[PDB]
Amino acid sequence: GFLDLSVDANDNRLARLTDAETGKEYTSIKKPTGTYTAWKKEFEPKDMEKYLLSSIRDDGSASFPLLVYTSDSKTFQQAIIDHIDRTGQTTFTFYVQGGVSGSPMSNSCRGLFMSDTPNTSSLHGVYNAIGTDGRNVTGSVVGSNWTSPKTSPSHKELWTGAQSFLSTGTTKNLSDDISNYSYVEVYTTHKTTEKTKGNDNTGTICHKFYLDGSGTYVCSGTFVSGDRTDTKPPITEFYRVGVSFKGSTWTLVDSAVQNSKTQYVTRIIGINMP
Amino acid sequence: GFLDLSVDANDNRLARLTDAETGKEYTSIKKPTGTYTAWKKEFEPKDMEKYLLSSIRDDGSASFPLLVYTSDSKTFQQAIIDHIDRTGQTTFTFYVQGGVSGSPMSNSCRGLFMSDTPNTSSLHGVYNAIGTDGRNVTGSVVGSNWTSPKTSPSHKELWTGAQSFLSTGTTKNLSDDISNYSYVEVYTTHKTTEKTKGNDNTGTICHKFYLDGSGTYVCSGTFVSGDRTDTKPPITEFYRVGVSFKGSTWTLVDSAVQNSKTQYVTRIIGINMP
Amino acid sequence: FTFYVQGGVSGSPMSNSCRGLFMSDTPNTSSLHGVYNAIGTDGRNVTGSVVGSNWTSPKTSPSHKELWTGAQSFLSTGTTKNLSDDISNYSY
Repeated sequence: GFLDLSVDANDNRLARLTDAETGKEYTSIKKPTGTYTAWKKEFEPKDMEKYLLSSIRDDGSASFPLLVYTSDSKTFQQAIIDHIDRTGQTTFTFYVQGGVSGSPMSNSCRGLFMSDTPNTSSLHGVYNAIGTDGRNVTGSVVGSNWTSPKTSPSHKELWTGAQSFLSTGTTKNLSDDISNYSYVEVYTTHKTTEKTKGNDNTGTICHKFYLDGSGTYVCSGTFVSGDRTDTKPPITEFYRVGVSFKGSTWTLVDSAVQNSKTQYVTRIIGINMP
Repeated sequence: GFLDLSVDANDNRLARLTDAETGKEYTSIKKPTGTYTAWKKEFEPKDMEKYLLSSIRDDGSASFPLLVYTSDSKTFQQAIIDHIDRTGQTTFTFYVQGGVSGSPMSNSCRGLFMSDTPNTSSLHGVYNAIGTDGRNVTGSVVGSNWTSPKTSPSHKELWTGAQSFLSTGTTKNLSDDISNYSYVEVYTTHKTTEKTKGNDNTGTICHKFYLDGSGTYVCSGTFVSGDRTDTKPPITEFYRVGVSFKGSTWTLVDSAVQNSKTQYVTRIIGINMP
Repeated sequence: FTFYVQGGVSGSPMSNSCRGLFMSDTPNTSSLHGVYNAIGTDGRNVTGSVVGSNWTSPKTSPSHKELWTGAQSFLSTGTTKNLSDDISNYSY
């Protein structure tokens, strides 16, 4: 390489060396009563890897710094500890293969681990992970004690309107296929037989079901209505609406009403509890 | 240090200075009709901090770029504004101490803030945060107006099968200890007394409870069944099942049924609403 | 990498405008494997995934707050009590 050397009357020194093969620069200094320092190389992308979310491959492609496989014979928690010990990275992305012990979820997942201090002997941090079905899981570590993973449920608004309980045999569309859901909420809006304090509106009431594959899901219940007096107790009534689901459609199958007022199905929400 | 100085016949200048203490290089230039520039230091990892999720400490360890403490006497919203004003970071990680005013949650938490433009006078952005219990919270800022924090609920499937209401005194396992949950969903699958439009299946119906510590949680209600005619209204019936929980187990305590057909408990889901 | 999506974009994580993080380990768009986490203008959370360039349906998370707790008797009719947040911040 080319060496540029400087030396003073007190034996302070500076050496800059540029490699004749690669064109990389290296620098070193010496004090009057000291040795030279080790050669400081010029800066390169790979010197940032401890602070990035991604590892830098030899082709300059970007990947996860942590990959955890069932062949490693390690838990997710020990893979995090080993990764923090090997790299000193505090915030980083990860992949975990399905079936890894202590994994955020049973399926394969990808996620982000976040912490402010790489102390594996008293680790403090959090993670957020997403599965091959789009499920969300979150969790934390506190003094190297690990909390149980918190799986989120999820939902979609499938249908909204006002379908009368008397409109039996009517079919309507859904915003998604019902087979994408394990649970459903059916919302019903009612007027009671008598008025209570001058109102007969009940609000809009949820019925939640597991999608067992039944030819009818049955919303049924009771109202108490009318104001209590010393001579008259409040009256009681019963109601039903039956509904069914098929692909991106739903049907009002049947109903029962014990008064002359119109009763409605008004919202349908698809639910997953993975 | 060592100064390498260059100066042309027109008074263009280049000064390269290397510090005799640290071995860091500094460069300055002057034009014929100008002054010297400020000293441009050599490149270092700290010069990237505006674009990273992590800060870089003096020992070269990673940490969060935002740490918020109750001693700071600031809201979380003001700590975000101060951080964006101090650093120009649009996407970054954070820690918030429990009891910080306007915090995503009451306990201590760790999270990610995301935005595309560091404009604190009309801030547009979002956050995701995780607590010391593993709870998840999300929120937004829109024209520097801040929305209320959205805490997500979480769940686990504790048991599934088909246990008859008549099987009173029977006990079964749960996939986790019930004391890990504040709420429970108990699912019941029923056949009605009469058929309606040729079906008596109700689907599988949710009963949701807060885990107040009761010795029985009482799933009870009604069905309407049969087909209406001008001479015969649909009939009515009542039902009950009582359940209890003890560590990693549950028991079918009692039941009532007003028809001869089998009624079942079929799912138990543990729920947290933190 | 991070992303912004405008409200009304086809196939968006949500109908409103949103901001989020996409995560993957290999840039193969002919067999793309990865996940996303997104947040809306109201603070809603949505997650989803891509697997062999097949796209999964977006999973919107619900949310809650404890507004009130105690033991108000059914006989205390006409009594008004406070909530920890405004009810207009909730749909259910």
